[PDB]
Amino acid sequence: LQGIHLSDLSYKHAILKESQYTIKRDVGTTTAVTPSSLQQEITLLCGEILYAKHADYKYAAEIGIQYISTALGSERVQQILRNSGSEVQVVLTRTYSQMLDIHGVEKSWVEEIDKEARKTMATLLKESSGNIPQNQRPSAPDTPIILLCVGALIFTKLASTIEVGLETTVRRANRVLSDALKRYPRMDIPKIARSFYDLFEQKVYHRSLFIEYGKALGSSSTGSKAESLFVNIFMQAYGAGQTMLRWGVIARSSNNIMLGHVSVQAELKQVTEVYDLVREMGPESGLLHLRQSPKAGLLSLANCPNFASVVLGNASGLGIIGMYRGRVPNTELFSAAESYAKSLKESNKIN
Amino acid sequence: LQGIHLSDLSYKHAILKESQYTIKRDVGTTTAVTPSSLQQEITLLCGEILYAKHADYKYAAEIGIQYISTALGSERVQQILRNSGSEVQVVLTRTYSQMLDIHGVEKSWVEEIDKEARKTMATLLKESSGNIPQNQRPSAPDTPIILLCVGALIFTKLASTIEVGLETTVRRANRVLSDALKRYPRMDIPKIARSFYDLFEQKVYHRSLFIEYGKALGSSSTGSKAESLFVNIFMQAYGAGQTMLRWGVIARSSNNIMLGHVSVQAELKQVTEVYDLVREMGPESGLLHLRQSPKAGLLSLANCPNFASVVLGNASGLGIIGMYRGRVPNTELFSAAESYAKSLKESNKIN
RNA sequence: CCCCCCCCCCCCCC
Repeated sequence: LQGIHLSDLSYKHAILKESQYTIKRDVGTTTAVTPSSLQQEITLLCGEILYAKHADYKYAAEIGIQYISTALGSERVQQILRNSGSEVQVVLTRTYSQMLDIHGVEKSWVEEIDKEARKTMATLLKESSGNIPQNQRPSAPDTPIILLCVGALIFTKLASTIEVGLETTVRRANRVLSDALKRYPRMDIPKIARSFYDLFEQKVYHRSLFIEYGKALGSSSTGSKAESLFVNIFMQAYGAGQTMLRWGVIARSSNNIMLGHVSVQAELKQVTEVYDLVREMGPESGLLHLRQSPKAGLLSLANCPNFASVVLGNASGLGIIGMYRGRVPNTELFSAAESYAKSLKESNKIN
Repeated sequence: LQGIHLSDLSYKHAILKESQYTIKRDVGTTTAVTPSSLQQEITLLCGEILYAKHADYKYAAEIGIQYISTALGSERVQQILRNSGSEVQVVLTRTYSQMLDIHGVEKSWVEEIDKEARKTMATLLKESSGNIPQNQRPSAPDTPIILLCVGALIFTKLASTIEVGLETTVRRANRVLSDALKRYPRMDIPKIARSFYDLFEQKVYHRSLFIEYGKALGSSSTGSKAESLFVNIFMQAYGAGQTMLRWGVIARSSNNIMLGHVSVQAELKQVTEVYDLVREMGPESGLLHLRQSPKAGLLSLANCPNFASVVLGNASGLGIIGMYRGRVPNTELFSAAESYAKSLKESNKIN
């Protein structure tokens, strides 16, 4: 009885982490970066996307990534993409005639977005009294962070479906980015958000670049109010892909009686093993599903189904479940759990 | 159920703190400093803003920051700007025929301020009996500190709004700065406070410079009453942007019964996690919102709606809430906590 | 196989 122990999940994690062989992916592909000396240039484009109405927003995500490249530096971004498991060579961007030339992003798109911005600015200046503030202009230094805030909104909804991600991005951007939607009325959150989702699907090393930018920005001593907003949304993205662990600790806090069930008590050992694996991985365990790290799925609580049923029932009783489409394996446990959770929530008690 | 534990907030701070990459911003920008060799000159300017009635008070904040630069030194100020995450290139200050040519400050403005002060001095010397005391003249050595005191008053309200900040600055400066107002009858605290708010919003690295001056002044072995007043106000700004944590420890000190409610006791774990993160950051945690450090927002108690509602209710019962504009998520807890806090306040019990 | 919900922050007085 005492000596019959397995510790399967610790062995699996040790098997995965202890490889001395590294696999090279994206071996023949080249991405684009913009050197920090061109920050002031890419601050213009990142704004000329916002304050005008464009037919196409296809490469707006790449433009935000170019701003991230300028913020970190071309050499540091190359190192970030090389330490991210991708053998992607990096191409520098060139200013020509001034305008920008970015690898991959066609120059027709750049010249079109610039021309639309110029025409809109002329229309808004001629018909007005020549009075446009500093924060209503594409030159403003917080426009790239506004684009990256749309990107960070779509970043949180990366473990979800594209349609759900776009819906949530639009809803949360009409609130979070209310000031920007006052200063730049013509910015199209659906299309910019869909561009960011497309980028984060096609280029997975750019998830790592985005995460490094979030780290660097949060480590900064000072920042504008847009950078603080970006960091807040980025931290809202932290636990993405592992809401079941969060609702499990929530079920423990709620003291759900059906956690004492026979099946839940039978599965608590493997549950604690999953949580111990989370602790053993450490601070990077939250970014596993964001990075699309193959090591994720070691943190799934799927093989313990009755604990998951009880946890989803507790969440439903608390009303927290929302529209979470996760499967409920056993329905009886789920129903009893939500009954008790609602009964506890309704009653007001003092300890 | 002992192992069902996550510790998300510590992991988020670990990610933000453990960054191997440094951000780069304001790359192509420059700012002005004034060497200590010009302090005796900048003092004059910093006082010629105070005893005359000027049409434009646009750059008074820049003149206060110039005096700070004279105090710390040009090289130390450049280092301070560099370690604040901003790659602003310091531009030195020169003299011309003497007056100052400060970078980014129009010479027309400096000439206007000097001429207005000279005309006012001539008018108050010709009509009056010619008994101007040593403290009433512009070349007084505490005038730069008197201007920086208005700056420090508006500094304590950088987390608040502009209108609240200006109203509070004027209200508090009629009493905090009564002696300076007597010495300089015509000093416009509203316009100078507006100038300082504009500087703090536009140039965020000057928040770091202003904090470094506060530290270099508080660490001094001796000081005048003006510098002691400035340090008093600067320390009154310490917990800016985090009044919810202060009110939470107030509620715990008040032994509010609704802290023992079921939901409050449910959220107390992560509340204590936030306080542990506060202790982990240490002395510089208070200056996070003043600096607009993007790392601020890890200290938010918005993810504990019931604890926040109880804290706000306790504050409202004790009369501390004043006119606080935060949200009360759970109104029943807020009202119950307010009732208990009023009941405890009314009763006078001595042990 | 796995994932799937919601959610910027701040705001008083001295």
